[PDB]
Order: sequence, then structure tokens, then C-alpha cells
Amino acid sequence: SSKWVNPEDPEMSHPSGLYVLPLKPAKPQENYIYTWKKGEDGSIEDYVKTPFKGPERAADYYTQRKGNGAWDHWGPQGE
Amino acid sequence: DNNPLVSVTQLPMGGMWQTVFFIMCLEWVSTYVCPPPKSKPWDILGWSD
Amino acid sequence: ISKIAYLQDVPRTILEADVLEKLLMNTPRDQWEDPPEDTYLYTLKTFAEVYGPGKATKMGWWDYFRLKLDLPPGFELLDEDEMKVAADYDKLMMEGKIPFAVPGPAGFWYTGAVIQWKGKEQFAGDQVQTLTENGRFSKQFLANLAFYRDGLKPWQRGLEIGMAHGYFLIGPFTSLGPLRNTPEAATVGLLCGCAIVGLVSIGGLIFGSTIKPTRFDKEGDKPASGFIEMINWHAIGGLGGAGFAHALITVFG
Amino acid sequence: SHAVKIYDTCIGCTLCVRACPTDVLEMVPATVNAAKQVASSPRVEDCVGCKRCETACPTDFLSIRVYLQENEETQYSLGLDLADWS
Amino acid sequence: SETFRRRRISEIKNGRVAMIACMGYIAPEYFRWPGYCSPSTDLKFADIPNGIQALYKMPAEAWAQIGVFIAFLELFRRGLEAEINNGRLAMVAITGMISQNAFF
Ligand code: CLA
Ligand code: KC2
Ligand code: KC2
Ligand SMILES: CC1=C(/C=C/C(C)=C/C=C/C(C)=C/C=C/C=C(C)/C=C/C=C(C)/C=C/C2=C(C)CCCC2(C)C)C(C)(C)CCC1
Ligand SMILES: CC1=C(/C=C/C(C)=C/C=C/C(C)=C/C=C/C=C(C)/C=C/C=C(C)/C=C/C2=C(C)CCCC2(C)C)C(C)(C)CCC1
Ligand code: SF4
Ligand code: SF4
Repeated sequence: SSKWVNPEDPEMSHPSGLYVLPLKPAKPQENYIYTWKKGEDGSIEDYVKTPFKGPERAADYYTQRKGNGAWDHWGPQGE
Repeated sequence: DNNPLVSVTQLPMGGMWQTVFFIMCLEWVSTYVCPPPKSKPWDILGWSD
Repeated sequence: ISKIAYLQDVPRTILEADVLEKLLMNTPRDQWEDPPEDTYLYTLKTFAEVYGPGKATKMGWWDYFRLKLDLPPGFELLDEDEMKVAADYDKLMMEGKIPFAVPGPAGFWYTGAVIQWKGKEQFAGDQVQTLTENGRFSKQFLANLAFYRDGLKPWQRGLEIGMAHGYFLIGPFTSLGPLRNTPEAATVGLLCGCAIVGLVSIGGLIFGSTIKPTRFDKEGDKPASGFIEMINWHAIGGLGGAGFAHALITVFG
Repeated sequence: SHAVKIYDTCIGCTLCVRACPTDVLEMVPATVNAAKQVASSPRVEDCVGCKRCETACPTDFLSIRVYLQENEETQYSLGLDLADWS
Repeated sequence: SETFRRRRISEIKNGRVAMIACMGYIAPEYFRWPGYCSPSTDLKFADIPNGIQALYKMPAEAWAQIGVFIAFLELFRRGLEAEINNGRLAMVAITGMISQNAFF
């Protein structure tokens, strides 16, 4: 009764072991970093989440990670 | 000499100028790099955040 | 209260009126009906149900002695002000505010200040507020460090950082090196400081080649280009600062 | 990740499921035993390897076995908190 | 751009300091201030030399105090065209004079 379908082997269950498909957000969160934001009137904030165009660290190790699963092994249903 | 006013004169000019320079640097940092808010000019350490 | 049978007309001998009032105030209201077994109110209930008007009006000397031993005196229970202070303390801590204190000798002093312990992200342990990192002075100082300063090119950042690093690095070898007593102490220390600058810059180049930070990179530029530029200019600035310190030492003895 | 396997000696007492710290296991209908249920391990990706299921297993030798695989360690099996591999 | 503005400020400043250095090179030979530059060590302006030798001669304490004063100063349109042109001339003159003193 699990909606998840195993991509590698349809007969077996999905590696996730879940029964409800994921819910996508209205707009996916964009990459950001916590930095200061000088207030233009002498003030300054400490942890201000500000957009970041690309990966904070462009190493192949960092960028290869998609978060779909432990090894990104979940099918398209993971997203 | 134990008298502090005599000890000032007994101290080397090296140490005296080092002290003056250190206090000048502290003042510069506190008044230009990390100026206190206009509402609390005495809040040097930025407690009012 | 009147609805409590055992609390009605409790004889003065079993417990004084003032001490009874203090005990009731200290105890939670919900526990008056049937207090837990290990409480002064439970002892009072158990013994008032057996002794008092309309019941046993006498007690053995030893039984009364034990009863007075195990019932509370007035000074043992908390006062109104003490209970208020404890309640305010707990309320502050639960609201996420911390009555500021600094540890002292085998203890901590209260500075009289209430700070906002919890940050913008309540569940984030990285964002708990502290004067050391989240105060205005600390924020401004860290933001104005060369690594962070606004409107600075990576070469400027690296040059300033390296100037500082080399200038202070030459000294330890000059003063405490094997050749510290020889006439070439300053020059050997300068060489050692330049070597240290080179080693740390090589480490930074490895870091930028492996992790590749992209916070200093220009738009549409190779990843970690800004970081590598900053590290190269840190090497240059370290050489320059070491040389300047050595020149000052040599010229001014 | 570790390998959590269940064998037919299972009697379906649910103690492994109740002892699971990260909810890797779940009871499923079966006809092999009198209890008419056997523990399963669908979410083995979350198994940390604490062997609390193994501790709670009653059978003479365990009807549930956790095989540790240090080479295939993931962040979920390592319980990483300060660092994120996702 | 930002680089041009920074370079303009740097040039103006290097020109001002170069006029100052040229004047400080020229004046001492003509005349020198009296009054025991360093009374503690019995040092006087007539005794101190002019040029790169002053760096070694006058005490490191005096040089450090001068440096502290400059640090305080730093930390705390025909006229402008003439200023910048004279800055260029003075920079050339001071670099030439210092190079000549060091070489010879
Ligand atoms: C930690 C203990 C220790 C200390 C204090 C020293 C000290 C010394 N050793 Mg060493 N040594 C040690 C352990 C130590 N050794 C050990 C374990 C061994 C055996 C492997 C040796 C073997 C050894 C040899 C064979 C020799 C020395 C020598 C020396 C001298 C020069 C070292 C040098 O060039 O440093 C270079 C120093 C630096 C690069 C700077 C690092 C330290 C700075 C000052 C830290 C500053 C941090 C700062 C406060 C942060 C502020 C941040 C922010 C707030 C601004 C010096 C007296 C030499 C000598 O001739 O001695 C007389 C020498 O030939 N040592
Ligand atoms: C006010 C704050 C202050 C700061 C922040 C500060 C920092 C540093 C640093 C780090 C940045 C270094 C590396 C450093 C080094 C030396 N300091 Mg110094 N110093 C300060 C104060 C004094 C005083 C009062 C005296 C003094 C001295 C010396 C001597 C002695 C040399 C010698 O005796 O040959 C040496 C080597 C004495 C002196 O100049 O004696 C002639 C002296 O009286 N310092 N000092
Ligand atoms: C232009 C920048 C400048 C300023 C703003 C400035 C301010 C003050 C103040 C103000 C608060 C005091 C109180 C003071 C005191 C002394 N100064 Mg100083 N001074 C400056 C420059 C020089 C130079 C070039 C020399 C010098 C000296 C001395 C001596 C020691 C004399 C001696 O040697 O007996 C003493 C007592 C001489 C020196 O250190 O000689 C080893 C020396 O040559 N100063 N100086
Ligand atoms: C920002 C900046 C900076 C930075 C820095 C950094 C970031 C660094 C890092 C660095 C690094 C990152 C380094 C590294 C190092 C390394 C090492 C130290 C290694 C070692 C190794 C080993 C030990 C190995 C071994 C082996 C072999 C080889 C083979 C096989 C076996 C074995 C494994 C044993 C600087 C200061 C420049 C300046 C300013 C700016
Ligand atoms: C906390 C504390 C402190 C600390 C301090 C410190 C940490 C300091 C630092 C210091 C430092 C660390 C300094 C440094 C400086 C540096 C310099 C001053 C440099 C300069 C340089 C130059 C000038 C260069 C040049 C060049 C180049 C760059 C290249 C080419 C060549 C030439 C030569 C041109 C004290 C003790 C006060 C006490 C109180 C508390
Ligand atoms: S694995 Fe063990 S505890 Fe779990 S149902 Fe089977 S026999 Fe019972
Ligand atoms: S080892 Fe621990 S986490 Fe893994 S299945 Fe057994 S009880 Fe659950």
C-alpha cells in the first residue's frame, strides 16, 4: 500500500520505506547564507539570511549532493 | 618610585608612547569602526542589541 | 480554604496559624485536596484528621515531640518575596530570556541585566545571543575585519591580512630562535617568517583547490578564483610585512 | 548503511519496534507464528546500529539481526548533527 | 571607478607627502631648529645629520613618537590642478633625492 515505487527494482519496496509521497513547496527555497546587514543608519544585524547565487563551496564533493536520499538513490518521486 | 607621578617620569619613553598609541587605537576602534548608537553614546560594548 | 475539612480550625498546638498559612501558600493549590505522601501538608492532614476538637484531645509526650519535630517551622518555608523571585526567574528562563551572569571565583555574579538568549531561529543553537558575538561592538568589529570588510577586493583583503601576519611572525624566530644571540638573528628570523608565510599560503591554496570557497568570487568567474587571489596576495603581504619588520629592527636596533 | 534482517523465528512481540530509536521497524501481518505478525525493517536507511532491537529480542537467538557496515556509513547511520551530507 | 578614485586619493596624498619630504630635505642644510632635540641623551639638531642618516641617528623613541603623531593624523579647480601637478613634481624630486642619497 506504499505509493513509493522502487526505481532500481520495481518488485522490491522503495528503499525509503515510506508510504506517503513527498509534498513539494509552492516555491523551492533558494540557496542562502547568514551574514551581517548594515542598517544604513548605524545598526547591524548578525544572522541575516541573504541569497547566494551558487554553491557556497564549489567542490565536486559538495556539489554532487542532491539530498534525494542517503546516496541520492530515491527515484523521481523523492522530489 | 612608588609615587605614580614620579614613576611616570621614571618610565621609558618607549613604554609611554606604547601606552598612548594603544589607547589611541582603542579610541579609534570604538569611535570609527564600532561607533556606539546615537541614542546610547555610552554603550561602547553594544549591550543595546 | 473553607471547603477543606482538615484545614478547618486546626488546633494551634498541632500547627500555628501563621505557619499553616505559609505552608498553604508554599504548597501548590491543587495539592491541598490530597497532598503527596512526603509533604508537610500531608503530615498535617494525617495528624489533624486524628487530633483536634471532637477527636483525641491528648497525645503522649513522645508522640507530640515527634509531631513537632517533623512538622515545619515558619522559617523553613519560602517567603512571599522569595516565591515571587523564583517564579520570575523561571518565567524568564521559559520565555527565552536570561538574567545575565558571569562566572566568578567558584561561582557567578548577576550583572542585573536581562538579555534575549534565544535568537531569530528559536530552535537553532547557532543563533543564541551573546554579547561576545551578537553585541553591536562585536558585530561591527567582525564585519570590519579584512576577511569581511565591505567594498574590498580579494587582493586588498589578502594583502592586509598577510602584512599583519608576516609582520608579527618574524619576531618569535628573531627573539627565541637558535641564532637569537648571533648577529644574523634578525635576518634568520625574517627567513623563518617568510617560510611560515609561504607554508600557510600553500595550505590556503590547497584549501581553495579542494573546498573552493566562492564567497569572494566575482559574478561569472571561475569558482574559488577570488579566494585563490586573496591567498596569493596574503603571501605577498606576508613577505612585505616580514621585510618591513626586519628593516625596522635593523634600522632602529 | 547497516543491514537489519528478520528471520521467521520471529514471534511478533513488537519489542524490537518499541525499542527502535529512529523508527526503522514496523510490524506486518503474517501467518508464520501464532501472533500473526512479524517485524519488518523498511527504513533501514535510518538504522544507526545501536542493536537495541537485538537487546530486546526474546527468542533463543535473535530473530532480528543488525549487521554493521562501516564502509557504507551514511549521515543517518552516523547520527551526524553538526555536519550535513544532504 | 573605484580603482580610479582610490588611485586619485593615493596620488594626491603621495604628492602632498612628497612636497613635505622635499621641503624637509631642503630646509635643514639652510637652517636647523635649536633646542636639544633629545635633551636626555644630549642630542642637538646641529649634531644630527640630514638624510637617511637621521633614521639611525635620532632615537627610535623619537621616530616612534613621530609615527604615532602621523597615525593620529591619519586615523582622526585650478588650485587642485596646481596641487596635483606640484605633487607630481615633488614626488619625482623626492624619489630622485632619496635614490641619490642612498646610492652615493
Ligand atoms: C609548547 C611548548 C614549547 C615552547 C614554548 C617552545 C619554545 C621554543 N622552542 Mg621548542 N620545542 C617544543 C616545545 C616548545 N618549544 C617541543 C615539544 C620540542 C620537541 C619536538 C621542541 C623542540 C625545539 C627545538 C629543537 C628548538 C626549539 C626552539 C624553540 C624556541 C624557538 C621556537 C620558534 O621558533 O617558535 C616560532 C614561533 C612562532 C612561529 C609563533 C607561535 C607562537 C605565537 C607567539 C602565538 C601567539 C598567539 C596569540 C596570543 C593569539 C592572539 C590572537 C588574537 C587575540 C589577536 C623557543 C624557546 C629552538 C631554540 O633554539 O630554542 C631556544 C630550537 O632549536 N624547540
Ligand atoms: C600599554 C599597552 C602596551 C601594549 C599593548 C604593548 C604591546 C606590546 C607588544 C604587542 C603588540 C609587543 C611585542 C611589545 C613589546 C615590548 N614592550 Mg610593550 N606594550 C604596552 C606597554 C608597554 C610598556 C609600558 C613598556 C613596554 C615595553 C616593551 C618592550 C621592552 C623592550 C626593552 O626593554 O628592551 C618590548 C619588547 C617596555 C619598553 O619599551 O621598555 C623600553 C615598557 O616599558 N610595553 N609590547
Ligand atoms: C611631532 C610629534 C610629537 C608629539 C605630538 C609629541 C608630544 C609629546 C608630548 C605630549 C603629550 C609629551 C609630553 C612629549 C614628551 C617628550 N617627547 Mg615628544 N612629541 C613628538 C615628537 C618628538 C620627538 C621627535 C622627540 C620627542 C621627545 C620627547 C621627550 C624626550 C626627550 C629627551 O630625549 O630627553 C619627551 C619627554 C624626544 C625623545 O623621545 O628623545 C629620546 C624626541 O627626540 N617627541 N612629547
Ligand atoms: C583565509 C586565509 C587563510 C587561510 C588558511 C587556510 C584555510 C589554511 C588551510 C590549510 C590546509 C588545509 C592545510 C593542509 C595541511 C595538510 C596536511 C598537514 C596533510 C598531512 C598529510 C598526511 C599526514 C598524510 C600522510 C599519508 C601519506 C602521504 C600517504 C599514505 C599514508 C598517510 C595517510 C600517512 C590564510 C591563513 C592563508 C591567510 C589569510 C587568509
Ligand atoms: C588583544 C590585546 C592585544 C593585542 C594586540 C595585537 C594582536 C596586535 C597586533 C599587531 C600586529 C599584528 C601588527 C602588525 C602590523 C603590520 C604592519 C605595520 C605591516 C606593514 C607592512 C608594510 C608597510 C608592507 C609593505 C610592502 C608590501 C606589502 C609588499 C611590497 C613591499 C613593501 C615593503 C612596500 C594587546 C597586545 C594590544 C593587549 C590588549 C589586548
Ligand atoms: S524481531 Fe524479536 S522482538 Fe521483534 S517481533 Fe521478532 S522476535 Fe519479537
Ligand atoms: S540497530 Fe537500533 S536503530 Fe537500527 S534497527 Fe535496531 S534498534 Fe533500530
